[PDB]
Amino acid sequence: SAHLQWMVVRNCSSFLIKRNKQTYSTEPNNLKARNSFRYNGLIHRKTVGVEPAADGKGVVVVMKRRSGQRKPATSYVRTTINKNARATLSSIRHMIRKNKYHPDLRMAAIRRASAILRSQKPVM
Amino acid sequence: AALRPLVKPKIVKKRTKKFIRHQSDRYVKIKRNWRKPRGIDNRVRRRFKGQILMPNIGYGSNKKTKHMLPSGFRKFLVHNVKELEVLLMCNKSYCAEIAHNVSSKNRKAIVERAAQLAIRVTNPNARL
Amino acid sequence: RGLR
Amino acid sequence: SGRLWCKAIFAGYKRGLRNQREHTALLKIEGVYARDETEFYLGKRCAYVYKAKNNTVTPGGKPNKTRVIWGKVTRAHGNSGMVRAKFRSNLPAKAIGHRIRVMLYPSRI
Amino acid sequence: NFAELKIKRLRKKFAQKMLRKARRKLIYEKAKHYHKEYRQMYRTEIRMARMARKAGNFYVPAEPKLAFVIRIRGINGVSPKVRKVLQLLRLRQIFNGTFVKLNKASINMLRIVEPYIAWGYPNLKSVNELIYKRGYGKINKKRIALTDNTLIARSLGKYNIICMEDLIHEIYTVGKHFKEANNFLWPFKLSSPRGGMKKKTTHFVEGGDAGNREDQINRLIRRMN
Amino acid sequence: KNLRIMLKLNPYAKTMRRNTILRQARNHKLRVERAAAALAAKSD
Amino acid sequence: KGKPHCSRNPVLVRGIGRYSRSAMYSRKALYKRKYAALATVTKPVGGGTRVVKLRKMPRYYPTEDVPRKLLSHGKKPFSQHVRKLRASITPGTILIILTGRHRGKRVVFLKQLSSGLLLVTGPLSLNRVPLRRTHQKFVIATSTKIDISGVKIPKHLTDAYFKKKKKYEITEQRKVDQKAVDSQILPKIKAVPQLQGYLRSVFALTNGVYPHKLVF
RNA sequence: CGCUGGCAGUCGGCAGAGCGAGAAAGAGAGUGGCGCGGACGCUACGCCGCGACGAGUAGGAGGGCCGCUGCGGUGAGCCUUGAAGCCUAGGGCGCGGGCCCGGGUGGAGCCGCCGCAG
RNA sequence: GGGGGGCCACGCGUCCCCCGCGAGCGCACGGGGUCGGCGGCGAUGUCGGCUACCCACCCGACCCGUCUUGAAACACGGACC
Ligand SMILES: [Mg+2]
Ligand SMILES: [Mg+2]
Ligand SMILES: [Mg+2]
Ligand SMILES: [Mg+2]
Ligand SMILES: [Mg+2]
Ligand SMILES: [Mg+2]
Ligand SMILES: [Mg+2]
Ligand SMILES: [Mg+2]
Ligand SMILES: [Mg+2]
Ligand SMILES: [Mg+2]
Ligand SMILES: [Mg+2]
Ligand SMILES: [Mg+2]
Ligand SMILES: [Mg+2]
Ligand SMILES: [Mg+2]
Ligand SMILES: [Mg+2]
Repeated sequence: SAHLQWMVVRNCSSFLIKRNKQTYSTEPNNLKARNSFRYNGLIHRKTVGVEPAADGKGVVVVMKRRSGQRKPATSYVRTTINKNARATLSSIRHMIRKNKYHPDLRMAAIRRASAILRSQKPVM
Repeated sequence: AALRPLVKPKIVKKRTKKFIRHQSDRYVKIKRNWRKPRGIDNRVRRRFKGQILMPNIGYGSNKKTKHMLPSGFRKFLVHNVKELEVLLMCNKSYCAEIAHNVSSKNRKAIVERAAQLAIRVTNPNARL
Repeated sequence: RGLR
Repeated sequence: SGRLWCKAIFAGYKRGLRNQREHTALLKIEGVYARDETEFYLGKRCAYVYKAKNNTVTPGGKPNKTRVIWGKVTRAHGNSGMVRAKFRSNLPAKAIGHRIRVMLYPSRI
Repeated sequence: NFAELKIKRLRKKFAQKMLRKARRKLIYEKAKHYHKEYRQMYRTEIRMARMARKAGNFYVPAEPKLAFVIRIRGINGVSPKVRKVLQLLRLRQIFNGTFVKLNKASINMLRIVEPYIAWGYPNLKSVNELIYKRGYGKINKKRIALTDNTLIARSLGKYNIICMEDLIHEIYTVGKHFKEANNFLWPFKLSSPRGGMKKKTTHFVEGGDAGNREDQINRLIRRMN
Repeated sequence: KNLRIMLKLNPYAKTMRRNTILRQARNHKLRVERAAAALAAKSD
Repeated sequence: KGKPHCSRNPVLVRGIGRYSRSAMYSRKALYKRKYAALATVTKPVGGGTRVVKLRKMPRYYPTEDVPRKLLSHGKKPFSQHVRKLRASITPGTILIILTGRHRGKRVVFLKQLSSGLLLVTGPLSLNRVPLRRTHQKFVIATSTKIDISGVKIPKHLTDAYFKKKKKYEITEQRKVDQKAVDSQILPKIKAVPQLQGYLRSVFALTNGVYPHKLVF
């Protein structure tokens, strides 16, 4: 279970960094990038990831389907959102709230998606 | 155009001087690093008036402002570009220090990525 | 019920 | 056109005999020598005015050699017109026996 | 539907509001009667003295049932028998004060701790000042400030002591539940006496401080409280 | 020192502080007319 | 739809009314006063009709926020504070300015403005002090008064009239109210002997002069 | 240190936002007379809240994201666009053990985390 | 019990001994501070830097380790790295 493998990965994971009195995670689907049970991107059956697109613009939203859990090749579905800064914030919020897909990560997903769009702006 | 933190509380430090070792002034063999005196007649561990103070637990900094730089940020050591996407969601409270063994060619790329990720660098003009 |  | 401050002497710090507390200064204002005459000076603003080598910015004026440690009378001291004052930085001990100013503008009358 | 649930929760909230108002009226008229009891107790002792002086005899007042005890020395160099009594009086620190009811078993302990304390007979205003300003309750072995009457009523409500006025009444007139009412109060953490002590090391009748100052404990109470 | 805290702990203190103000004002009004009648007694 | 009425009990002291609960019930007469029992908008275009949203959702969220703060009750803004003024400062008195560029100058007090500051013009033919505010803490109030009760101060002399804008040049409005106030102040100080010369002088401390020994 | 305290209730258009209050127990079921919206959290070995307390030789125990060397794993770790070491009136963090950056010197290797060993 | 001032008293309809939801509106000694208040200076001489370099002054202040009831000891060990 998720709790069972969290008790393995809470201290001896390869994504874990412990320096400068802080702890984080370099996990691929860890939004907010911190080491915790709620935000861990691989122990749960339903995970949400928000990443920048392969090219300059857009936000890729990744979910994990419920069928293939031991099958990591076809486990994650990926969508690309190359739109304005507000309809993507409505879209990801809809994808979480209306689908009831791991609902305690919706504001974290919106806050990550805003940061990616801010990072894709021209610098001053 | 400085990068402000989320909040900037007033930092209260109970002591700003170092805790020097007893009799680290009469000798070069005695370094400045603190050693607790354990002699039978030692006038410092007996807390006589007008002597070198001892590092008690009462000097401990406030937990809200502990490990926090005078710019209001806390610090994270960064070795490569990948360690900044770690810090992008902790943006307004933690900043980056590029490590000393990082070369100038990669150090340029780290601060270039930190500028667009809006992460503050304590040493952006380090090596060049 | 005294105040109605 | 004339003096607007009262003369005081930095007599010393608030102290016992074998301990001294540098965050409170003992002040001897000229003309007051009893406790029934020192309630006028309570709450007034103190000024240690001195001169240094480097120039510092002057509020409403050109930069000059003059700089001041500001302070305030807090309470009466002793029984013979001495007062206690607290300053924002503790007073240097080279000013013992020297003039400081007690202003009038924190005025209750 | 929820239209019955909302009005049911409103009636519950209304019942909670009327139960609180009836309790506040009860506290008000309890204090109003305690005022009359204090007036009767003050005027009766004057009346009984006057009517004895008219006939030419003497009126002997009853010795007071209540005393206030203040520890007036430190914890260095203390005899063991005296340490045990100073702990049973809950005076573990200098300038601590407590209310002690008086009997033979109490006078024979205050005689043992006599050079280390300064006790006396408190005024009604002294009890008012002490309970209102320094009143802390011992609730779940925690020193809790008496900021609301519920704090008293939750612990002493089974002895019908439900406010500050009931607490002050049960302390001043030593009642049935005086032991519970006094043990509910934390020992009073009082300051140093303003003005100064006369002489800590000697008895009060030797021009010092220790022992029994009968009517003059209030003069120490105002300068120490 | 805090009136509404005192009323929170003791609602009867409102009337015990309205009295010892009203009767003090009335007794002060009595003593000043008594002293003014003394000044008229030393004038007549 | 009732006409608003004042409080039916006087302030005996602060926080305590003069009449009690039942007496106040009787004065108010409640014995015969018993009782018993958006976001969107429609807009057309030229296809269909749009429900245009007012206060649309934000386009950006920061990474972290500060939480809301607890509620205090006694904390009011400066425009709602009560203005205290000490009993020695009454309209018409003579003040000594202690802290401006007009140090030690004797001036005439007119009125206290809405900010609490004092509106002062010790006359410009005597002091070179204009219609100007000063703070009452930094002012020595001398016990020397004139009758000023028939002096018509203009109504536009307010806090906003004396607030700074941003070389400062004199304006003709400030020049004509300066003449208008002084023309009715100056004959009232020229009646008292030596008062204009007293105003033209500057207060100072000399040897042996201690402010706690002398009365003002 | 104690309360062997509190928080899995983030229970959301499959919704109804609570358990501080003087008084053992249920905001219980049935049976008859437009606008698609709602901060943070929870490394539970974590976070939060109330009180009380703080001397120390000999000695005992606990915690060290204190320090040194080597090994198994791990950082798609660092490095001749400059490693170790050394120097520094430079900037700092930590109560402290100590540590991280800046400048110089130097020319080839070195470190962080999880465990192991001396 | 009979014939001027304060009252946390203001129902109607009985039996009877003593003779369970009114709405609103603001003010605040009310579960720990705010201002919906302001003023001065700032590009080659000035602003900030508590700590760290040197110096000055006041108060304090005997050299450590060890044995010992007791060490600053005219008790032993100790130039420095
Ligand atoms: Mg010894
Ligand atoms: Mg000069
Ligand atoms: Mg002794
Ligand atoms: Mg005194
Ligand atoms: Mg003795
Ligand atoms: Mg200890
Ligand atoms: Mg050096
Ligand atoms: Mg000395
Ligand atoms: Mg030896
Ligand atoms: Mg011997
Ligand atoms: Mg021994
Ligand atoms: Mg020795
Ligand atoms: Mg000797
Ligand atoms: Mg030997
Ligand atoms: Mg030797």
